[PDB]
Amino acid sequence: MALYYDHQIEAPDAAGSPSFISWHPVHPFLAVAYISTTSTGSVDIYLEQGECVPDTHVERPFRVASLCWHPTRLVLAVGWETGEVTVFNKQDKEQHTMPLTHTADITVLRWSPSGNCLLSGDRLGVLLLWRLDQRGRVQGTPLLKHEYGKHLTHCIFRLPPPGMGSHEGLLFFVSLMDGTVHYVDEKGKTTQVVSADSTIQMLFYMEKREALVVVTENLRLSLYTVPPEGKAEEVMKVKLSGKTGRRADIALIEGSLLVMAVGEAALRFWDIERGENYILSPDEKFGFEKGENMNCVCYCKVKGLLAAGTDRGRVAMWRKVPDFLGSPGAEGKDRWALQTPTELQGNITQIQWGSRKNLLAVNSVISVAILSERAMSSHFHQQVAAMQVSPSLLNVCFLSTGVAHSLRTDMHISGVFATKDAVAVWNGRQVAIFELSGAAIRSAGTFLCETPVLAMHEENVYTVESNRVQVRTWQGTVKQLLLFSETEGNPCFLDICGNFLVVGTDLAHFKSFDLSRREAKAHCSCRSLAELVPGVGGIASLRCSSSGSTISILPSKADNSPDSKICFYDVEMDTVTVFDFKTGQIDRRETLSFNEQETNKSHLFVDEGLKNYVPVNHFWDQSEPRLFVCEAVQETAGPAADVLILSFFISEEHGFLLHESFPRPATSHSLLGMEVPYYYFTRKPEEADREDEVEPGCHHIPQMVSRRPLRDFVGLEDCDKATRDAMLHFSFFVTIGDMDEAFKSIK
Repeated sequence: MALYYDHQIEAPDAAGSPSFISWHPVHPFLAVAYISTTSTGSVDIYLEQGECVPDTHVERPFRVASLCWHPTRLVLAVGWETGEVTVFNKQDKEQHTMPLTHTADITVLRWSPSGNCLLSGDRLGVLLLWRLDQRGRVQGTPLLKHEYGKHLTHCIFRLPPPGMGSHEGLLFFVSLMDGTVHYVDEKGKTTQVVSADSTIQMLFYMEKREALVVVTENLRLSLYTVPPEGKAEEVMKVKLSGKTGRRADIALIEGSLLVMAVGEAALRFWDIERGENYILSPDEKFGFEKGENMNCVCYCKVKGLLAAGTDRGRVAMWRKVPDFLGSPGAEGKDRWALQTPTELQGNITQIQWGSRKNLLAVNSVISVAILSERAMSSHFHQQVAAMQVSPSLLNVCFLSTGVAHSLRTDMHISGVFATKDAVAVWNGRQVAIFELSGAAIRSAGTFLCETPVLAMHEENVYTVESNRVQVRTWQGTVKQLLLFSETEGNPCFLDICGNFLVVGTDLAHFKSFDLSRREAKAHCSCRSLAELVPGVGGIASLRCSSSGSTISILPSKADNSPDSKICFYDVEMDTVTVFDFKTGQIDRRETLSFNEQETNKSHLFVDEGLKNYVPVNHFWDQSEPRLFVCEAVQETAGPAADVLILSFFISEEHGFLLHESFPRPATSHSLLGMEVPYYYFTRKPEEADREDEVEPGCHHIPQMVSRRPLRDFVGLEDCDKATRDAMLHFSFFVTIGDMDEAFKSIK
């Protein structure tokens, strides 16, 4: 589950209403154009945090008409209402005005795909192609000049086909306000390719089909094949559904499908390859208003996310459902899942995913926001769960009592940790700590600390800085320092189980500490996961047993994709045992010295159902140091569930014993933890309301945590600890065949 964090840009007090927005294609720079109350135009550049980039401010006595970033360099072209064009170079801090050659409003502005050339077009129909140097200066006269005598509406370059010559990529299409489209060849000759019945609303090129897509203001779609010689042929012509008389925003998805925002409380879809149409609408169950209208639309191909901006100042989003093995592939509307809204100030007018970081920029009549995606923070320990609900809101469940609490924060939460006594939150600049005081949660402390991750044990807080972990009080006072070398790398994982802390680093090292004393003491010395297990690219997650005797680690691959291996390091033996889901093998390997030490393997588990699964989360029982659990996902035999939960008993005498395997509950989005007798899971807010029929007048806190008893504890949810320990020792000794110690444990 993900949340979107609203970095409003730090607009100058002299900057008027925003007018257009544009991302750099590769770097996290957003250009924003403003119109003052004096009708003067300006352009500024901003960082992903909404901070203004120094010295990037540009102004004129007249409005900004267009923006275009260079495909690779930190160079921005700006077009103006007078017919000025200006190129700003951020890297050199230089502005270059192009030769005054247009005499009217710059309606078109576009860099060539090579970035060697810039195209510019005006309201009178003058088109110019310019060659530019590495600084953004004009190399003499235009390469092409043409005069259509009519208002230029849109331009797109034709990318060369994937293959030695120095081709600048000068093939392009241009459209006119009369509804015509012209191709232009590598020699600069212009040829008409389309004639539409009205003004062109949007234009696209489908590379796989060599085909030009045209949409008009009367919502008429058309598709044309265009061979290289510029002699177009019509493939399709269709009148799309929707309300005429508004400027519809339009996006093309994956070279197969069209999406439109037309101001109708729905996005309209048209699959160009199927000839099939459908709609998506915002749902009041997610908090949208009835008849709330969408004005703009954009798609991120890397994430599979569609976004749209509303007249009430909300961003709606839909996620593309994966093509899972063993389901008939979802068709039309069923390919999409609606997400919870992001709320912003004023009517939204434009949105864009344009930078390679896959950040979303949002432009309202009032202001611009950058939306950064973050995972919802969550934690479980000591029968307490904490779950994030918004950038500044938590749901805290004390599962030993069944009570749930709503906990609003004066910060945008970047992480959470919970205990039987308290909850800690942090934003990467400050930490706040809240204490349970009866039936209410109250602030116990708040302090400045740039910690990426945090953990807690009793009154002690564990916090991270460059190459160190700092033990602190709830008021932030440093009690103790735990140190790392630059070669061991910075801490970026913390886990606490029983009286033990385990710590993991960027650079894939780890350490562990005994907490049972007035000061923390090193329990495991430093180890490198890359020395232990070759081919590991990093740490994806790290946890320890309640005895501190075993550390479990999820490795990551060098591309940060998840690995079918899980590693268990034995602190007393100084060794790793590795289980690989893709083979079912259990390894053992040693680090009693840094040499190429001896290794072993065994064939002790044979469940062929696991071969397609990959581990994604893991936990240890807070009381039983032998008991471990993992959540594993099928990498896209009975019926294949998408996710399996596996529980293991781990011992020095018998290695790894599979205790239970089961499919994750269909209402559960992830494994949150385990504490005997229960597994714990995160429930969706979309499903909590479907089963709870209740009386009017209670503000019901949604039960965002679900629990399942362990197999052998079904019907034993409350059984007595001393007798239960003797029965566990008995059953263990009986399964081992050691009936004498079994009989002794029962005495």
